[PDB]
Amino acid sequence: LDQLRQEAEQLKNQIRDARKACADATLSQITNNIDPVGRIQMRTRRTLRGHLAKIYAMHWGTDSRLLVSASQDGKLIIWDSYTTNKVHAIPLRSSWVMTCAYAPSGNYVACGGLDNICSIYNLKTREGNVRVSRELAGHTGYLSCCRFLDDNQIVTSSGDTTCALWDIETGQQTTTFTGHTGDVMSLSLAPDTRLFVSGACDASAKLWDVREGMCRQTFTGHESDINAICFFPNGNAFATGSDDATCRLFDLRADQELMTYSHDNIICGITSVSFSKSGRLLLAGYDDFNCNVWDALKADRAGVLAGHDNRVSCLGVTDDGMAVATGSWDSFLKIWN
Amino acid sequence: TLSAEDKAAVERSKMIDRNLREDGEKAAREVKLLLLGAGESGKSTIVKQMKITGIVETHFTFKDLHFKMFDVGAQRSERKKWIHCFEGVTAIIFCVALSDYDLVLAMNRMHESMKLFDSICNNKWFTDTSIILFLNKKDLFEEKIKKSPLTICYPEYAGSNTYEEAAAYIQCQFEDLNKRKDTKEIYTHFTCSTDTKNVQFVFDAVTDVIIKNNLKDCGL
Amino acid sequence: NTASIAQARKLVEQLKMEANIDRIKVSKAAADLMAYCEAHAKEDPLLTPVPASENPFR
Amino acid sequence: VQLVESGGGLVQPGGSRKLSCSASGFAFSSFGMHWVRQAPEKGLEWVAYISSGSGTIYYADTVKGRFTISRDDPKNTLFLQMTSLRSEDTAMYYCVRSIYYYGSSPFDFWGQGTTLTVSDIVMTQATSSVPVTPGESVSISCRSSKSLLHSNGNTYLYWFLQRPGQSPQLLIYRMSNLASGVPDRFSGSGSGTAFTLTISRLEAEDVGVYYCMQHLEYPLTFGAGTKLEL
Amino acid sequence: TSFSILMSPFVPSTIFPVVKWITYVGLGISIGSLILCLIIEALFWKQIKKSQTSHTRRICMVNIALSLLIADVWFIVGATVDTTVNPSGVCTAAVFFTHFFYLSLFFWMLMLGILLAYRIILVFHHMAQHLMMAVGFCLGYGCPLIISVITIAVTQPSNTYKRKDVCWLNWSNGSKPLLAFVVPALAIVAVNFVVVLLVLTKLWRPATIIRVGKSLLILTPLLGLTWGFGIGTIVDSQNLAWHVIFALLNAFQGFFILCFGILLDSKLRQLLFNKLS
Repeated sequence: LDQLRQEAEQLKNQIRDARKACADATLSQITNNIDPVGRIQMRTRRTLRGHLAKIYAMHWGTDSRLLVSASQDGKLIIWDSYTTNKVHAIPLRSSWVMTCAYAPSGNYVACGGLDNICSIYNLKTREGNVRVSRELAGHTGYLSCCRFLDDNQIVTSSGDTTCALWDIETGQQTTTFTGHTGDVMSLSLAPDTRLFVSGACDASAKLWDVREGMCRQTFTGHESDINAICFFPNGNAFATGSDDATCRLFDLRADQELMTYSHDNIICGITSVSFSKSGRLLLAGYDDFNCNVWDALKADRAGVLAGHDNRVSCLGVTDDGMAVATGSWDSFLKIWN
Repeated sequence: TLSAEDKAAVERSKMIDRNLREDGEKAAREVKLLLLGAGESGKSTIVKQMKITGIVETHFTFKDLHFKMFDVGAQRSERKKWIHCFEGVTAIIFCVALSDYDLVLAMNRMHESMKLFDSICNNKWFTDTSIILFLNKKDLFEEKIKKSPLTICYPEYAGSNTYEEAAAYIQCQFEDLNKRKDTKEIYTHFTCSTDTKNVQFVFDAVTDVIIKNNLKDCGL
Repeated sequence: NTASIAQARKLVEQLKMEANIDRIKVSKAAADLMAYCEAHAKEDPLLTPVPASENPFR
Repeated sequence: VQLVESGGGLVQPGGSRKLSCSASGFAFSSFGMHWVRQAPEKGLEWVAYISSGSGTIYYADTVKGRFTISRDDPKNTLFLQMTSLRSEDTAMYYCVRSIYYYGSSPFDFWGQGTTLTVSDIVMTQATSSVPVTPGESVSISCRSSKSLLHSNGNTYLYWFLQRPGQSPQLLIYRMSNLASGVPDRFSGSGSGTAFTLTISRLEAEDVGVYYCMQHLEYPLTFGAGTKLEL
Repeated sequence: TSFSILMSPFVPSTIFPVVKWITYVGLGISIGSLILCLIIEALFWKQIKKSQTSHTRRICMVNIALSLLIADVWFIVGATVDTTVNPSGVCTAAVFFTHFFYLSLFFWMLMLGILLAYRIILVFHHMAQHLMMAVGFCLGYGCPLIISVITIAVTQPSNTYKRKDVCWLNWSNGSKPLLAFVVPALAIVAVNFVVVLLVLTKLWRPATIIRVGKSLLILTPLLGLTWGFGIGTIVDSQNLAWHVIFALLNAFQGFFILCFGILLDSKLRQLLFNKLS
């Protein structure tokens, strides 16, 4: 007991020393000279109408044309961006749903929410509909985020200090993850489908391997609940949204927070962060009703998509970078370029 | 300047929108209520009788209206991350017991119940949403005050030691903490174990908030 | 007791996994991110809008 | 997935006929339907198209006014009713399923075909017969009288295979893409009104008649046919 | 050319330098205000389908605004044409336009009043949106296309369809054309007064004073309460000077609607400030 406590204290001191050893110069002391994106006079091209309630999540498909978005009304829509056509409408089992997923091979989707369960639907059926193929249970607190690893593996996280990797084929948790202290709200899957980083409401982020189950890193630096997390498309960094009116960009190797986005006249929450395809725009939503676009390398200014009249909740980009879609509490979704 | 396939795609999209809007329009004629209270509050009796893990979605149909009573008591998380999802509910139903008027759980029950009622009242999402209150366990209270001096929990009252006097203090002290009588109002009521008033009071509060809604929809 | 020993062992395991990591400076991360953002900056429509003909959203 | 024709037989000129289609094993009320016919010894001929929502109907130039197409969703059935029968209508019929949304495969499954015994882009084939022996590769063509490449990036050529006693099988939908249930040794493609099909490493059951089709503007017209011979 | 010639068969010469002038000034604001309403009303139509009440009410507002605009413009035509120059043509067209569009605005006010009464009395009942718009349009532009058409039909044969001095209806021991404007215009005032009284009982729960005061302001003009002033000048030849009160209170309804029915809604106010300001 005492020896274990001493070893833990020594390891914590080593971790603190490692964190301190890598805080000499940062992005704004290196990349602040990069050429500004200027004013993104970025205008609506289509208004996807149809939502009868708030929007909580959208996800872009792999063909850059087929889109998925879902509401706290109980609908999950597969929709066409080029011609503003709706391809599929999927009803859900419980409306308190706070995340969605879209399979990379193009055949499946997934959803999850407070009811603690993660559900998987199959698209390319020969009989002419979209049906549910799996229901995954075994978490105890609310389910907040889910990603697809392949056609047969799915990663979920919940409000329990628990994460899990799930074999879709059998329904059995291959390996589960424990070690937070507060509720876990999100995760963002690596481009290589081998890792995931999760944010939890203790100003905490944790990095995990899917095969084993062990955690390898924990980052701190915030002051309230961390609501939304995403991932840099090359697998070296990620960005989280905090409810103390700041956005952050951590690295999955630097073992600390890299940058913070904040301003004096901003005191509202961050409900989502996502990147564009090239990575030179960080699009972040707030409660001040604006879906601001940041120069993600300078944290300097904010091009503004002042189109909405309620809280922002989600936003994403396509795989070829053609369009961006923002979804906010006003029951509308906007396609922009 | 379209082929046949594009025209078929347009037809499919429009059909989807029609059915979607119909379903969404029918899904706005429901009544949504969230249940709250303290631990070991006796709220089980109210939940069973009143009728008006994850979430216990208790559904009821009463007076042609669909009451979704969300019991969220199975959750062990801060309410600050998952309560705002109900910001469209008409009502919060609150349950607290009279019996523990001087029973120290550590201090006593009534102080923390009042903390909960105050916390629900001034919660910024619930600015325009009404709070319906049940005080319960009144027969055991009328029996039990026969020995207690009543002044243990409230060492500033010196009223008559009968049932109605102490009950009037309990009800007024619960109704006291409203800071915003301009927009919302708190309704007080005590649990009628041999009556169905526990249903009618809640129904009337819901109806009144609905009329307020349809009236301030005209700009008044 | 048993609970304290279990908590200490869990802390030892977690802090040993976290301590033994190959780590890099934040400046290197910043430089890599800048280089990536520069390299792929030509096929990106939002940063440079398509000229109204190859853009299906105009 | 199962589609079945019904309602054929022998009819004198005049009077009326009604061919029905019973479908089972799939979501009937979300697809669009066609009727396609074939001559007693020759190529195919389109007849009619009906779509989801019962709002769009198209007919053939040779029949219009004599024909009427309809669908019934709750019972999962399809109907085509014809009047004033003539000798040019002696044929064999088929229902065909096809659903339209981004990325679907039209003409995916064919029915069996009923038989009816009765007492304007132009597309033809290039050859008539090529003797074929197993172990060798084969290729077949067609030509059309007008472009099939629409504005929005498609090319509406459809390639089909028929074996003796069997129904057609969707070798190729939209002239470049392969259907489900068919071996990967098949392939098909086209050009500026010149079209082709290929079968590599010829096997048995790969000997039959091969058919081309267009879908750019109603009505739809076929060729006459190309056959390989063992 | 008072505004009271709509209501009064007679206007005293003793006050022509006043009662006429007021009228003109009022119209100058009214039209100049009303157009603005409709323009603003076009800008924010895309976020209004929040319920059936919002859409139905704001459709009724659109109709009231346009109907008042055209009625008042063509009345200005009818007053400003010389009766001794053009015996036919423009004079009779002006009279028609005034009658029809003036019936129209009162009928659309009645529509908004019945909307609010429906929402509060029968709380739980819902009909489809398209039936609502159909009934609304067929009654708002409905009976107006019956009275101003039938009125001419009987009136023209005797050439009683104009006054000698002003191109507007007059009556003298015979044809009674303003009894096809005065009687309708007032029979809706009674209903909307009842509507305000009905809402006030719900609003007064026992800022109880401030809520009731704001309610009285927001539903005094828009429901047609001010027109009742004219009940004093359509029953007496020359009482005292009620004419100036009628002109001052009724010739400025456009300013009333723009300041109250538009600038009082909080969300619309914020949206305007965000967009235009």
